[PDB]
Amino acid sequence: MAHHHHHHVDDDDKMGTSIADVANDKPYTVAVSGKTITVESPAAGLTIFDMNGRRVATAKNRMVFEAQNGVYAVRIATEGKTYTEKVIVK
Repeated sequence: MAHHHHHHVDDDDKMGTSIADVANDKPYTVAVSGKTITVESPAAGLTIFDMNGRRVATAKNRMVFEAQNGVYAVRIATEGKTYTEKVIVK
């Protein structure tokens, strides 16, 4: 097809993502779906904290928990820099 040319992206340094072209090299992956909290991070200690910051759930690498309304705080600790995200479900 010489009429159109597509630019497919490969591994090793993203060439273009639909989520901030200057913020896709993150060593983790956060995803929320309604009342489901999914966090994937190859080799990393995950620990979810409820509104009161109390340990409500704990897992490693991949995690999946059905939480209800309320603010949360998922701490993704990776070898190098410990990140701290929050899940706000309304």
